Amino acid sequence: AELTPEVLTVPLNSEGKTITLTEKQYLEGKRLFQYACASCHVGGITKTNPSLDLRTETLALATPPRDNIEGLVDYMKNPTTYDGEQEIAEVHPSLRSADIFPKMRNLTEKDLVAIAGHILVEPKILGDKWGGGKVYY
Amino acid sequence: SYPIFTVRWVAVHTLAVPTIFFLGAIAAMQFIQR
Amino acid sequence: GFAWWAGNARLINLSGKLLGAHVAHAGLIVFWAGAMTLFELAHFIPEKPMYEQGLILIPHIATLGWGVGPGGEVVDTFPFFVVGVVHLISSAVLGFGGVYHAIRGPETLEEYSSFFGYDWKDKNKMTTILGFHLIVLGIGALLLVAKAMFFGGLYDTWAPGGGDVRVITNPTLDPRVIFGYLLKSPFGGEGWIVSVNNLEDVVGGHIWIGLICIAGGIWHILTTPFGWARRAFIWSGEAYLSYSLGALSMMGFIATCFVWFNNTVYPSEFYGPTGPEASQAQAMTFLIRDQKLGANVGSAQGPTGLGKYLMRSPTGEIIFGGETMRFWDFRGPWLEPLRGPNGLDLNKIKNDIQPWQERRAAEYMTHAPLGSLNSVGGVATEINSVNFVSPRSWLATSHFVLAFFFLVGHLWHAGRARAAAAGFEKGIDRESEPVLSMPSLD
Amino acid sequence: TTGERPFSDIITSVRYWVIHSITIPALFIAGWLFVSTGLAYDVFGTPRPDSYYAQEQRSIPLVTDRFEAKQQVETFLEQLK
Amino acid sequence: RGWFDILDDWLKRDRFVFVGWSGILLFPCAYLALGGWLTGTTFVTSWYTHGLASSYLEGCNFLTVAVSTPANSMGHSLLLLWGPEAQGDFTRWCQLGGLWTFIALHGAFGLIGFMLRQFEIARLVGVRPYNAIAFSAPIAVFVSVFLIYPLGQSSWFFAPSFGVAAIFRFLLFFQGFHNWTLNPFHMMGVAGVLGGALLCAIHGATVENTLFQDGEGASTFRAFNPTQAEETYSMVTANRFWSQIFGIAFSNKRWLHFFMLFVPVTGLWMSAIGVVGLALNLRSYDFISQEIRAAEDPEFETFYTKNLLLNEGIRAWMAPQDQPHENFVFPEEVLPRGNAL
Amino acid sequence: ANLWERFCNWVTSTDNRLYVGWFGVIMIPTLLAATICFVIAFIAAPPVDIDGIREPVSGSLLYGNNIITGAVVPSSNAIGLHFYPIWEAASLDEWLYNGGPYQLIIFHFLLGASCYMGRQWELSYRLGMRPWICVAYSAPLASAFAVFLIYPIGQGSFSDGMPLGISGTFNFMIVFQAEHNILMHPFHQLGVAGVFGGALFCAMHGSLVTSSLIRETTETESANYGYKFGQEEETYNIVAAHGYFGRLIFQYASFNNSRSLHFFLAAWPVVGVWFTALGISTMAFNLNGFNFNHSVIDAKGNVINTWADIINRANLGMEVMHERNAHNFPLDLA
Amino acid sequence: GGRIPLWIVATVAGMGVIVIVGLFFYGAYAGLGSSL
Ligand code: CLA
Ligand code: CLA
Ligand code: CLA
Ligand code: CLA
Ligand code: CLA
Ligand SMILES: C=Cc1c(C)c2cc3nc(c4c5[nH]c(cc6nc(cc1[nH]2)C(C)=C6CC)c(C)c5C(=O)[C@@H]4C(=O)OC)[C@@H](CCC(=O)OC/C=C(\C)CCC[C@H](C)CCC[C@H](C)CCCC(C)C)[C@@H]3C
Ligand SMILES: CC1=C(/C=C/C(C)=C/C=C/C(C)=C/C=C/C=C(C)/C=C/C=C(C)/C=C/C2=C(C)CCCC2(C)C)C(C)(C)CCC1
Ligand SMILES: CC1=C(/C=C/C(C)=C/C=C/C(C)=C/C=C/C=C(C)/C=C/C=C(C)/C=C/C2=C(C)CCCC2(C)C)C(C)(C)CCC1
Ligand SMILES: CC1=C(/C=C/C(C)=C/C=C/C(C)=C/C=C/C=C(C)/C=C/C=C(C)/C=C/C2=C(C)CCCC2(C)C)C(C)(C)CCC1
Repeated sequence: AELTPEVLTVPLNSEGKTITLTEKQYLEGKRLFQYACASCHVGGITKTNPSLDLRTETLALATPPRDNIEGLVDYMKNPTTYDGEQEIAEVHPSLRSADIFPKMRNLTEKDLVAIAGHILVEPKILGDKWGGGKVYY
Repeated sequence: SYPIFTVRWVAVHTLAVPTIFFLGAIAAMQFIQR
Repeated sequence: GFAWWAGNARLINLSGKLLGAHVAHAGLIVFWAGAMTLFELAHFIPEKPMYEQGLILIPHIATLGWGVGPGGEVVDTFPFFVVGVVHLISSAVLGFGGVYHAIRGPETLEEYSSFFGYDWKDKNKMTTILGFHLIVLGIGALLLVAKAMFFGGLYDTWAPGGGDVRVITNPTLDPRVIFGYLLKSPFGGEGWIVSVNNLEDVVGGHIWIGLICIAGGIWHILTTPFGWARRAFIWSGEAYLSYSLGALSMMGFIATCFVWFNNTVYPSEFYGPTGPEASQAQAMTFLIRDQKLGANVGSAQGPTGLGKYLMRSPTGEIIFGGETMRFWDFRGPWLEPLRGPNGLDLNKIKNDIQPWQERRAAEYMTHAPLGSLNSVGGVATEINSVNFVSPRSWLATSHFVLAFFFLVGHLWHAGRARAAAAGFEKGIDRESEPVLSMPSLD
Repeated sequence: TTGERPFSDIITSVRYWVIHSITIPALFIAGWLFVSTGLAYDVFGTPRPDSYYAQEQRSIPLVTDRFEAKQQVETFLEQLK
Repeated sequence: RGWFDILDDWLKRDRFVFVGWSGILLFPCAYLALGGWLTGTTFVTSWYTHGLASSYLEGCNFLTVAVSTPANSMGHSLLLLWGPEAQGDFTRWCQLGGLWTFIALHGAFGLIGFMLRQFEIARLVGVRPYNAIAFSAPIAVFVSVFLIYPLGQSSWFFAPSFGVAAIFRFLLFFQGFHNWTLNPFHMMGVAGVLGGALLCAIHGATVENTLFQDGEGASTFRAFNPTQAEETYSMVTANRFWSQIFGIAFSNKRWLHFFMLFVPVTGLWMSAIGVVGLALNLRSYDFISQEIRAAEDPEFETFYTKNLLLNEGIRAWMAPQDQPHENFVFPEEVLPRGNAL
Repeated sequence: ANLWERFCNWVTSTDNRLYVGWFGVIMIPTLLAATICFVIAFIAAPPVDIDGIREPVSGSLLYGNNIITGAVVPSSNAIGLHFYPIWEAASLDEWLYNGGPYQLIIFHFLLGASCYMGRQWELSYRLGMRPWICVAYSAPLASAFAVFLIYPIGQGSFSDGMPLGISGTFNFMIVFQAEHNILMHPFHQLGVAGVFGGALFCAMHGSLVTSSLIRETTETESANYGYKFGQEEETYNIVAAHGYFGRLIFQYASFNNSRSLHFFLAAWPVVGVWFTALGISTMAFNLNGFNFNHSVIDAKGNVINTWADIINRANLGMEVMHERNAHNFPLDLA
Repeated sequence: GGRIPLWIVATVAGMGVIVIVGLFFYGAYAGLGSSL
């Protein structure tokens, strides 16, 4: 098996347009994800709130949908709760809160796409392990 | 007036020779990427 | 007498070559302090907490109040550079003194000068060297007092507002406080001198120790040791090396416990949270999360019948539940706002938790000082991803190992000093075996 | 003490290092090539990073028959063709 | 003076590495066991027998590299290269685990060869053959663990695989499935090994600190002469010391050095017996009295019942990946777990 | 003739069947206290709430244990590292429930054992011996300090110190592996190397000396009677042993100096055990064994499991099951 | 005959191990078996 464009291809938006990442982008996003996100989201879980994960099906049911590049890039700017009703930038890393979350400061806009892409590709590769937890280690 | 090839010669090279070959293969291996 | 592998014991009575060894080794120490810092600074990234970066020396400099402002945010990197360079430069001068005295300078000092030369058994000369070094040590401790009071202060994790650099205007001079630390139990909730939790006590103790050291330094210059001391000790170079090996060993064990428990002179902003702290932060985090969801954390009975979030310590104080019950002695700037006099206050918990406390707890919980030897972060069953081992684990473990081996070194050299002094370190005289002139046991 | 040539005497000898400064790198290179050429994979049957699973496969290709096992891993290998 | 006697001559010549008749068995078999292990650990996978990577070539390091046991489906097949499994194909033979039988059998004949060498050299030199006899303990461990144990099981698959982490896995398996720590034959082994290490250290230390002063130097090593008649340390002072520190001491050097042979050898033999029981799942798994009380009295808890909870966790969590041929599918909800974790 | 000088003479006398000494002055009461308390608790202590969760674990014989399952249970997680003498308890009933005996026993034992090491130095000096046997014993002593004191200090609780019992021991070593992957820790590996090598060299040296005894006896008597206590000649032929062992391997892998040999005998196990004692002492501060979980992945990024991942699966089953009622939140950070 | 001083042989062999084992440790962080 290998890192083919079918796997590197993920939804851009809710409309259904798609985007094909490059290998470089995927590894870029994987690296960036370890830098800014893995301390809480290692393997697609959320250690400070295990009830919410980064599985694609979970992101699909977030309000607004987050199973796509647009929704994830937005979330990294203005993160909300799962039903959309309150902005949680004060307690979640995001560009809007890079003052309090200094790691987010040097994240450019393409960095955000590579992070979002990593998140959407990894479940296609790792399967249930992505966001499944220790049961699947 | 020493012998060159001995039983000793042979046990040494029985080990030393493939050790190096092996070290070369394991060296090449550090540059394999997925 | 000595083989190549004990060859440094050839310098015992060669005072000039042995000075060379000491000063050249002092060079190695300054070199590493300088080189390591420059390595750390060259690899430092300010956006990232220091404790995600493998830093052990930059944290020591920040603590002195250089390079940082409120929150521990790094403002200026040049103080770090300066510290590196000057240590690195200085080591060439100590290197130079070292190699000269070891190779070219007089093998023995006592003929070039009756001041620098010494005999190990000259109890007067030895106590005088002691005194000079005590005074030096004394000055050194005041240097820290001076910084704190007259040159910019020290970083204060307890500063109102998230921590900041503060000048200490009222050092604690009361000896009931300073010395009270030295009589507290080393056990939990007491912690002997490891529990010092404010910079006033830190600065005041250094006033005392500087004074005491200067005083004792003068003492030992003017006196020779008294008879009860002359008869209780072995007077030789190896014997004195043994005495200091023991002291270093003890200090090393203390340091281990200091960096593991204390979040005042090792602020968590720089060093990462302590074990206890991280464990408290986890209970805080889910307490926060669950109460936002509607849970009544005060009234929530857990599996065992003990409160799921909140319970009582053995002396009644309200504390975090779960296994962290063992950590209720923890105090930290992010937690104390919640403490009333019965312990954690249910009403402050319901009403007064702030985003910054939430954030700090989430961060410390996910930066607990657990990791693998190859720096995979988290519990030992965790998968690869997070490259991280807390500075506190690196400093705790390294110094336990050294403290231990210096204790072995103490026993090795103390035992040997005794036997060389009594004259049987090389074995039993066959013609006069002590046991053979002793009566049989039975 | 048994009549072979002392080891210390051999490895400081000029003649020794004249041969072995060739024979050691040649063997080190031989081994390199064994790997860099891919021959080691084929000799031993060791999977390459792209040929543990077929693309959409997560079944291990686990041998399950004693006397048909040769035909089994042969089948799994074609499920990569 | 026939050919047999001429060859005996040549085999038994005093040379840097003595050959002997036993060298004919030892040397090929020892070299092939070791070659097979270095060969497999460098190049050969465990993908088809185990679903594991196991060689440097695959990305494994020194701790995780192993020569893994054959697939369970191979039963206790010899897995001869020319046999009906690999039908002469060296590549398939590697992929089916043939190197494991190779290593184990050539290793077995090498240990025999090695102990034959101990007998051979001791006869030629004129010493008693107690070092050979001692070596019987490592043979017993080897056969019982690598041969007998899997022969009582379903396949070689369940023998130890030749590797650092693979052996660690073997240890943990024996805790979770056999509760091997509870077994008095392992305990007697533990006391033999630990007792051995103790004796080793305590005897070395005593000699070095009851030395006679025979040279002028601070380095006491120089003052021994291999041909000296005299004891180089005082047994008398050693004996008084240990009698006063510990109450009893050795007084007989011969007993002492025999006891040093006896303790670790016996320890190993005892553990071999217990592994032989485990060949049959004949375990010291439980205490019946404890289970009966605990079934009836849910406030009754001991370290004995705590540890079985951990074995239950081990079995359920490791079985599906550790025995892939069984196709164990354990849905999340059947996995035993304590609270929260 | 003065009273105190006569007392000092008796304390340090080489004529006492058992040496006392100044270290003896502390060791004897501390070890009596620890031995007496332990013996009573093993037989009769009631159950102890080791984990602070009001789930007492029965450790003594009269409460349904045997020799294999009984233990003096560690003190309550509720106490942590707090000192818990008897007189800090409302009553012995409280002290027993919360596991007071453990602390009493381990503190007296570690003192008494520390003084045992010192006592080894002291008699060595009174007898004109070289001094370092006590250094050999520092290795087991360090080990005991690791599991009774150091590991508790870093984890924050004596409830995680090693139980004083056979199955409690096993419990401690299974949990240690779940939480620290000690098998994959180099310092534990050096321990095994030091313990296995120790046993090997015990056998080797015993078998080689035994092999080369000089005939002094007949076939109808123990060979041991060929040595008489305090005889001045050696009782085996070390050149014969060298000649056999050097030929078993090769000449230069065999010792011909009995001093270097016996120092090698001493150092190998001592150092291995120093390291394994240090392993425990540093896993106390959670610098754990190597972690290669998911270290090997394929071209697509599938995880290719190794033996490390199998180890992990076992560790996970230990993790999730141990102290099954004690954890309310998802990470077991100590 | 005995030309190369033994101490030179030892240092060069010495640094040759250092070098090769350094490569193996570097390989733990790069390529296969690196977690990446
Ligand atoms: C911190 C480490 C340290 C230090 C400072 C010393 C220092 C010393 N040793 Mg010890 N030694 C050490 C470690 C150390 N040793 C170790 C680890 C071993 C075990 C292998 C030994 C074994 C040993 C033996 C066997 C003997 C000594 C002796 C000596 C003394 C004289 C050596 C001499 O004449 O050199 C001669 C060497 C040279 C001329 C070679 C050049 C050495 C220079 C210093 C290299 C420095 C290079 C540096 C990069 C340049 C910087 C220059 C700049 C600062 C200007 C000297 C005080 C000797 C002694 O006691 O004499 C009575 C002796 O017999 N040592
Ligand atoms: C503690 C370390 C130490 C000690 C005890 C000695 C002792 C000695 N040295 Mg050595 N030396 C040292 C360090 C030391 N030196 C260093 C670091 C260097 C390199 C700079 C040298 C370079 C050196 C040379 C080149 C020579 C000696 C010589 C001598 C002897 C005569 C010195 C004399 O009369 O000076 C008398 C007093 C002075 C020179 C006053 C100097 C004032 C100093 C520099 C100020 C001290 C400030 C402070 C303590 C240092 C810290 C600053 C830093 C933290 C920023 C004497 C035995 C001589 C000798 O034996 O020749 C045969 C000789 O020629 N030394
Ligand atoms: C490096 C530091 C150092 C060293 C090595 C020495 C060394 C010495 N001192 Mg000096 N001393 C020092 C610093 C030092 N001193 C300072 C700073 C002062 C000023 C306060 C003094 C004041 C001083 C006086 C007034 C005297 C000495 C004397 C002596 C000699 C006897 C030492 C002795 O028997 O102590 C052994 C100590 C004891 C037997 C009793 C100590 C009991 C304490 C409580 C033990 C605590 C240990 C515990 C584990 C740690 C916890 C601490 C506790 C408070 C909680 C010896 C040469 C004597 C001498 O002959 O002078 C000429 C003497 O009369 N010293
Ligand atoms: C201030 C510290 C100090 C000082 C000044 C001394 C001084 C001395 N010791 Mg003591 N010793 C100490 C600490 C100290 N020791 C400690 C902490 C221990 C505990 C292990 C000992 C144990 C000890 C023993 C057992 C003996 C001495 C001896 C000696 C004498 C000669 C030693 C020698 O030449 O070493 C030469 C140096 C070497 C042979 C090299 C050793 C290197 C170590 C073992 C390896 C460390 C490697 C490193 C951590 C990782 C490698 C990384 C890689 C990339 C390079 C000398 C008087 C000897 C003695 O009594 O004579 C009087 C002796 O027999 N020492
Ligand atoms: C000398 C020691 C020695 C020993 C004891 C063994 C033992 C073994 N090897 Mg190993 N082997 C050796 C040397 C040795 N080997 C050498 C030097 C090589 C390099 C080529 C190998 C390569 C090797 C491989 C590649 C394999 C083995 C295997 C085996 C096993 C099966 C052997 C078998 O069934 O034999 C059967 C044959 C005999 C027992 C010979 C009996 C002699 C008969 C009675 C005489 C017949 C003479 C004939 C009738 C006269 C002429 C007839 C006419 C045509 C003219 C066994 C454990 C296999 C294994 O481990 O599988 C897991 C395997 O695959 N060996
Ligand atoms: C893991 C522990 C362990 C090892 C590695 C070990 C090793 C050894 N012991 C020997 C001897 C002894 N061992 C003895 C007692 C003991 N030995 C013990 C434990 C061990 N002994 C214990 C605890 C005791 C106490 C009773 C005695 C009394 C002797 C000796 O007389 C002898 C000696 O000379 O010691 C100095 C040597 C036999 C050499 C040989 O047969 O050459 C020939 C090599 C052959 C035949 C190849 C065997 C192939 C093996 C069995 C299978 C393959 C192994 C792989 C290649 C490597 C696997 C590595 C992974 C598992 C990690 C060898 C150095
Ligand atoms: C005696 C002896 C010994 C020892 C030795 C020693 C220990 C030495 C020392 C030495 C030393 C201790 C050295 C030092 C050096 C120093 C130097 C020489 C420095 C340099 C620096 C510089 C020049 C700088 C530069 C810079 C700057 C300024 C800035 C930043 C960057 C840089 C870095 C570039 C031995 C063991 C061998 C042996 C025997 C004898
Ligand atoms: C700074 C500081 C502080 C303070 C501190 C101090 C001030 C300290 C002190 C300390 C001290 C004050 C110490 C001391 C010590 C002591 C010791 C350590 C001793 C020892 C002893 C010995 C060792 C002895 C011995 C002997 C005997 C017993 C008998 C006879 C013989 C002899 C002599 C040998 C505080 C915390 C506040 C805070 C922070 C900072
Ligand atoms: C199986 C088989 C066979 C055989 C094989 C062989 C015989 C092999 C060999 C092989 C070999 C014979 C190999 C070797 C190699 C080795 C190696 C690969 C080594 C490595 C080393 C190392 C890396 C080390 C290092 C180090 C360290 C780390 C530390 C200490 C020091 C030293 C330097 C040691 C045949 C053909 C019959 C066919 C059938 C199959």
